[PDB]
Amino acid sequence: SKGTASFGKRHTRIHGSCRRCGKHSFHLQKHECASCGYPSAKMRRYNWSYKSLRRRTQGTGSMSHMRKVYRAYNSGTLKANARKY
Amino acid sequence: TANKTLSRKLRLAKKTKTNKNIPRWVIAKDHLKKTWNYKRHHWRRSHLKL
Amino acid sequence: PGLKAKDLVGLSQEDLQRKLADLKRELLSLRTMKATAGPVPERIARFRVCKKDVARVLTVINQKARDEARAAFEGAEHIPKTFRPRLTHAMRCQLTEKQKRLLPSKLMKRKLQFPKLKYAVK
Amino acid sequence: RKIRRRQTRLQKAKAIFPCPLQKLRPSVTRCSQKFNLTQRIGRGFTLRELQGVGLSAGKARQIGIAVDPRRKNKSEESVARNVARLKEYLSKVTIFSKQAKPEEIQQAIQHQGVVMP
Amino acid sequence: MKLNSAVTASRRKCRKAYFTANAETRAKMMSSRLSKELRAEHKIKTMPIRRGDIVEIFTGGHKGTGKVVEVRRRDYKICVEGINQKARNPEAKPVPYPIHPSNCIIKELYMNGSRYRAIKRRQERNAERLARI
RNA sequence: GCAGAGGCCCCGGGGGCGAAGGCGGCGCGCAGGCCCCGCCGGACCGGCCUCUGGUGCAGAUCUCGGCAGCAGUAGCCGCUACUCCGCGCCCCGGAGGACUGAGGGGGAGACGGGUUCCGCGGCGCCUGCAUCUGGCCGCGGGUGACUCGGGCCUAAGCGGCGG
RNA sequence: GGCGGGCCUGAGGCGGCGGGGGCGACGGGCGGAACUUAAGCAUAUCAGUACGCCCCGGAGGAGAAACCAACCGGGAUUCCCCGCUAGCGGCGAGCGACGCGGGAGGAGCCCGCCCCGAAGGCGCGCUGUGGGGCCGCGAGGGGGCCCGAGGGCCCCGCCCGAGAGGGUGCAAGCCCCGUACGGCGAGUAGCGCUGCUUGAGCGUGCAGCGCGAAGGGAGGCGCGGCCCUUCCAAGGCUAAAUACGCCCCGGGACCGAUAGCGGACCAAGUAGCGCGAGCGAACGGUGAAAAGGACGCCCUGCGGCCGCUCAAAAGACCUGAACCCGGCCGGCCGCCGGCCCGCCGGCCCCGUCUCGAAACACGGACCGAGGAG
RNA sequence: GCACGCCCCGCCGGCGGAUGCCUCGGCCCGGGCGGCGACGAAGAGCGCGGCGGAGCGCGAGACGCGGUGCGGACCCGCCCGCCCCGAGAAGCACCGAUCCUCGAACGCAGCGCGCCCCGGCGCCGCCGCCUCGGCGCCUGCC
Repeated sequence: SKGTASFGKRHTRIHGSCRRCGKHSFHLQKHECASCGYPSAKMRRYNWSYKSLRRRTQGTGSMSHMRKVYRAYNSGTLKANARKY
Repeated sequence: TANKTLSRKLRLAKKTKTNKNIPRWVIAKDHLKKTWNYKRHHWRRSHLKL
Repeated sequence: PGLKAKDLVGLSQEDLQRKLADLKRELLSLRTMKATAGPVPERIARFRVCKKDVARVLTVINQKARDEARAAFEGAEHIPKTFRPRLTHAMRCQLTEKQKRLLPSKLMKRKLQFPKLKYAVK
Repeated sequence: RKIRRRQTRLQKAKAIFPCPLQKLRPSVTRCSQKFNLTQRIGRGFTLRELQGVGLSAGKARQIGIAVDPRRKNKSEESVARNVARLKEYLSKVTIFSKQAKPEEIQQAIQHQGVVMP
Repeated sequence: MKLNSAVTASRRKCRKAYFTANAETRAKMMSSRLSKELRAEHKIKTMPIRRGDIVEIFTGGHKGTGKVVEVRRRDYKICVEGINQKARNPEAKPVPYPIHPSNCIIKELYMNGSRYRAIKRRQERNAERLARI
């Protein structure tokens, strides 16, 4: 009754996929991502779990723009800066 | 489920497309030796989006 | 190999759009042939090449358009952001060296009054 | 750290080859009864000390002499000892003009360490 | 000793560099000593091995002279025509025995045109060194 | 005794003429232990002096990994049930006998699963017996809307609002 | 009264320009614990810490004295060395600076006021603008024996500005790559009361509210007086030395796959688990070379047997321990002692607290690895 | 009795993965760096390879495209594509573009709906500009 029979009544999705972080953590009733923090502008990052910070952080993904810019500064962005300055 | 959303239908679709074994030619090209996708899932045992 | 980019550069943009339409229709019929010939794969090394070819015509069509547009806004205040020096957000929001080294009139006079002098002590 | 600080000094010395790395600083009686007799380097020469050698605050800064206007002279003896230090330094220093003849600058010889320790 | 600190003596870094080297580095590492006559004609001790370069194997078993049919850059090995593993079946088509290029001396070089240009570049840099800088 | 460091090992320590490790047998030491021989093994390893320590296990309801005796033991006890013959499988077909018994072991939706759907082939896995079976495995397909539902309206509610 | 105009406040739209969000460090600003210690526990301690929030930058903050001192005086700031005690504290447990002195590093200035006014940064502004790294060559070794193969032996050589290192079929300065050598100043200060804070004690810094100056501040025991020494708050700027992750490079008396990161494995924050926040593995090694198994014999077939490749199956893989088990051969058996060896004699189950354990006290099936001054 | 169970005089076979040996990985310690974003970041989702699952890398120009300077034969299977004093494989360094959906995330939602000309359409500042409000301070006229 408390467990197996009541587990039989489990047929609804409390959470859904987040638009910002694509995890099954968007609460559908309250409309808040438990992990992403969406709909907030800022991301939900807490220093009590450093493991959570490590799972989604800068460098986990492609870093396509930052990698390009870093190499260019080590090549010909610094020169373009001095030309503008 | 019969009344699925489009967004949900497209995420589930990728799972069916990526539920494929390593191509035999790719094992020959990469000399993989280990021969199993592992990311493969079974509808009864898997709990996608859970 | 496929279409050489240098040969494409010599063509006008009307000539190049015609070539692009022919290459997209060719891609459509190669995709058709790959679907129709499902049991046996034929390698179809024209398919790969014409995909690249389409990209190499599109690269030449954009290069001519960007260069032409850049000269319409050359020497004009407020050019489009695509034609702006790349820099970075921090650099584009920073003081120029002249503005960093601007000195008040009384400080500037003092610097001129006392110039730096090379001196040696023994 | 020792290597990095040395490298910084060597690069600065190169940037102003004839100019010594350290500015001329005054002899100051160490503070307190415990260190009264002993003397040490201070921040800068007082304007009265630089009035005795006949200099001006700006002129002194160009010949590499540190100037402190906060420093009040206190005893007359302090003015005399520091004025003598300025006289010795002014004779020692050589000012190069004519923009920069390479030979005179090349033969200048950089001073190393506190000037007039 | 090595006076440049930037070069690494660490076995792990040096082993990794050999295993993961770029194809241009792999090709330079895959080089063989030129024969006395080739050394006199081209004025260079060794050349990177290519395909079509007759080589004499002078080291272990499978010692023979033949052209290089194939180069396995991934394995740092080359296949020499004539040098093959013993076949159980006479009918079976021969499988080549791979030979490291250090284990061979290049009797003849596929001249090409780029190879003339690359020998010339090395001969000119070698001569600046032989003039004692 | 262990693991590393600095030296030594008289022509520059011992090694594919066989290192470490493993196994059986000696010998030596009061003993920790050491040494040799044979066999397996297949590339490294020490004695001595000085130095350093994450340095020695039978226990901790010790951690982790293997695995024994129990033991071919306990069990495979719901929903009435199968039988004959035929390529003969619990497959399939025909024929008998049944059962779920229209708040069905019937035919459909909502949700939840997410390809389980269908055809062809297959049994390596799973189908707690078996399989020629299948929800399993491989391959190739499959969901068509002016009229149905979303969309749209508002409900409980929730978000928004100079502030 | 009614309309036009200026000024003053606002409203809509357009254009140019900026802002927002990210990063497990360092940095600034705030809000803020408790476990703990005090052998209890309230003050205290932890701790001006975790954590929450906000905000920059390559550093940041700080900073050119309303400073320190009491001298035969110094002289912005930051950082390092030393004093670790002056003090504070149920004066209990604890806590706690600084000035000297030695260093690294050095660098100074501006505005308001004030004078002139538009000379200006000119649609504004007289409610005051303006002036006072890449690139590149690169030395020198043969013979015999033997090995599956030398990088092994044994004779002889040679190159070292190179005997760092890596690779190559066994231990290579001379086989290869490299290495050494190159080139291109007012609602303020203060005070009264209150809260927080500090080592700061009749008050260290702060803040609320009430009240509020003029020559004012400080001098480490308050108050009133008189000196003296030293400075100028209530506005702003500033390099340097200092700190530090991601990442990149180098090194190590470091770890060696139950270790070292959770993660050495072509796909680790992966597979998997939890409604979710979050949790979170296991898994290295054939050989020199895939040469990954010739052929024949059989089998309904499955599969087996011969052998094949190889140095060797090393056959899905290096070595291959213990526990545990099957074949075959030998015995009938625990330990200690004696002897030809199955008889005689002796022998309770260890570890552990305990006065005392074989205990009907507790932990322990077994074995391997890990495991604690 | 035998078998069993023990022991082991040896000799093999199994099951396990210990022990050695290595090791493109960690872990400390120094340097260097300090380079993100409305010109759309970090992150996320779907795609993209002839044969293509994962990982990487790209983005409808997609397992890439161009330009320059290097390099000089390959391209992990099957292919086909090069091959040659240049004709140009792998590799390498910059630089120029492309860049779907979501995201600070920007017409509005989150996958459905507008308005509007043909440019598009978010918010908050700052500086100008244009339009106009007030029985704020007045003023002039008739």
